[PDB]
Amino acid sequence: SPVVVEREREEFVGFFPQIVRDLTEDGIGHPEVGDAVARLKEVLQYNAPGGKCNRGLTVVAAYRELSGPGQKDAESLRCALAVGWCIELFQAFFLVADDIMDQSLTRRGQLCWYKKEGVGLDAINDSFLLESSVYRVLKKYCRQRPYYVHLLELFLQTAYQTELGQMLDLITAPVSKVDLSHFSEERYKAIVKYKTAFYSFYLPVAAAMYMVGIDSKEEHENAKAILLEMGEYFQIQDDYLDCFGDPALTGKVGTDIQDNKCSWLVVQCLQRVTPEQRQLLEDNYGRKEPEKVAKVKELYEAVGMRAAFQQYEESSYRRLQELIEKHSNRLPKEIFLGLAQKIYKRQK
Amino acid sequence: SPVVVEREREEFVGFFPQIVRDLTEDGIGHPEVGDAVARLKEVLQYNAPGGKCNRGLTVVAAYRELSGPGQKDAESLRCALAVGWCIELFQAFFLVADDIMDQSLTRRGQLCWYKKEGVGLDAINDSFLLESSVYRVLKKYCRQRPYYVHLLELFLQTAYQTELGQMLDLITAPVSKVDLSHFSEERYKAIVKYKTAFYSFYLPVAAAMYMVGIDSKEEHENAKAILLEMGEYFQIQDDYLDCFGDPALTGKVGTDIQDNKCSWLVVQCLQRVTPEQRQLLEDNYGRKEPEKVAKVKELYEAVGMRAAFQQYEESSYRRLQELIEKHSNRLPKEIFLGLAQKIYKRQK
Repeated sequence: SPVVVEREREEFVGFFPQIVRDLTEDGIGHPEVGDAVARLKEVLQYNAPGGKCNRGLTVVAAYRELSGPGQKDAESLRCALAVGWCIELFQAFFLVADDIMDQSLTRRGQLCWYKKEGVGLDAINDSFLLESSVYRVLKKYCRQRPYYVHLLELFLQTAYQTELGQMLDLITAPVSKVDLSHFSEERYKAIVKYKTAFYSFYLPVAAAMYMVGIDSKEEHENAKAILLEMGEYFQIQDDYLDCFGDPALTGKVGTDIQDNKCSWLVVQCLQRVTPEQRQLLEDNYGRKEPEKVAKVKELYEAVGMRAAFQQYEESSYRRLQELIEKHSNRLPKEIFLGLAQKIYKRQK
Repeated sequence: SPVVVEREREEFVGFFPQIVRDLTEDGIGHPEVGDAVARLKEVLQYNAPGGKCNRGLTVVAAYRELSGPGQKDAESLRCALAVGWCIELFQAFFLVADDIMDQSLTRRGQLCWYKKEGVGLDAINDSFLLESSVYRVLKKYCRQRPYYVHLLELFLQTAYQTELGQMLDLITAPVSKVDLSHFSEERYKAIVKYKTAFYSFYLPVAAAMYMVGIDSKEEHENAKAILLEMGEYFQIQDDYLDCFGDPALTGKVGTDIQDNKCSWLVVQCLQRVTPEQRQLLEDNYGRKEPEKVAKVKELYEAVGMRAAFQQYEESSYRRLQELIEKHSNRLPKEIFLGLAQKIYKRQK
């Protein structure tokens, strides 16, 4: 219920002051490295607390739906919350580094960190530091737990997978020639998977699983079978709802074609296009100019993307049902249903 | 003997082709992320193999001097070598990121990675990737070892400590006003410790210790008692031997005052200087111009740094002997003697 959902969110949110105290409390005042950590508190507070928390909040909902009454105590719930904030700091480090190699300007409604005065290129070393924080929170809360080295391995691994997709991106979509010869089905897909699906959907629940003992390669692979899918439908949606939706929205609210973004639509346009339009596309798609931009959107609409999306998301929420009823044998199906509910509802 | 020493080095060196095969062999050809890893091989080969290897080679010498005859087999020696290459990749990741936030040009006699064409700002994400490699080599060689989670914790920790000193640096020494009000004794010291001593001296042997079972907080703290010291004398030396030594040398061979580098000498000059010289120092020290540079070196020599260094390194190799005979009770003293030998021999 909203009563419950809302309640859970506020519980997580109000924990961040605690986390900050965990990462810095003692660094501060240390007669050698005190100022360094003194500044860390600021990096922490400036970049970490921000989104809906939907990622870290998934851990909490998952362990809740998975633990038996013998493991729903204060000391165990707080580790649920703390490992939830670890996903959030997992995102904050990638984001900070992301912006810099993008020369971005705004994030979470504020000015990117590196763009801040005094900062700039130091932001790289603070990207390293937030990441160093994912593991110090794990160690504070779970070092004396049978599941520890599992979480440790999960994080250092998903961090490797997102880093891989992050580089598939930095390659595929380069300003230079911009190139539309690369924006293809399997490469777009391959980017959504590593760069996003992994740490966004599998990682959260996967950490809930390891916490209630479930470490079987089979059940974990049954988790990848469907989270890696909602991770797809989520990105497609958060790409379609970009130009083609406005009436109530949030996130990277605005639009971005100024950046040569290998999005769904693009791959879909090139997919079903004529030589003239193809040339038009590789001529108007890729720059901040009211002119060329809207001509790209005219073409997408001229081609038939409003249809392409529907028949897809119309089949997506179906495949998912068949991927659940076929993969949620041990794991409580309610976990995915509840997750899907926050996702499967597009805007035209 | 040179016969032995030399032999050990070649054994380590010739292992890198193996390591590369460990990190990429399978990534290559994978129909989703193949090109990403295909490029990883290049980041690996371009930035990792380079120095004397003196860091990773310390692991090997240490485990050799510490293991009993029951643990000197192929399968155990190769983990010595592999964990040695993990220190090397620990350095390569910090270096790549270092250069970028310094806008450096040359490293290891070649052009910094980011300066390479096509590269540039992608270099950040490749700094993340080399680091992701320190943990995938640990997992390949030590995942089924009682010492594993100890090494894992050691690395994620020293990585946090160097990152802390790295930021003390980026603060203390800023171009802006350059500032000589910061270049002080305890802040210089505090930078050598975290930014360098830790992963350069303690980290290597510390990993040799965990491998032969020695995990006692007391013996480890007796290791920090003296490695953190040679880590000091090493940096002081590699700061003195900069302007004041040439007749046979290696490393950051050249000189660098063009960069406002919080080096030993500077702190030492400001230490014993007159108002005029102080102003001169904060006027001539900090830019690439044959003029001002040599006037800074004239002042250092005018003040008396050639003396300041001697009486120090003259007391250094003494304190060390007293820090050994007082801290090498369980641990074989020969380990530090052998290390000191590659260090304690300055050039005037």
